[PDB]
Amino acid sequence: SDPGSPFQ
Amino acid sequence: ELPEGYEQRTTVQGQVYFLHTQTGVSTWHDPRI
Repeated sequence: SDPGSPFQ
Repeated sequence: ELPEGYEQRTTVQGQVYFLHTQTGVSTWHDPRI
């Protein structure tokens, strides 16, 4: 139910 | 426009990211590029 965010 | 299987999500993080979860893709680069 939760996708991962991109690290910038 | 992306190829099939890419979820284009817009998070409150303020950044766009491409989700192709077969393998679990979370990428900054448009996979069409």
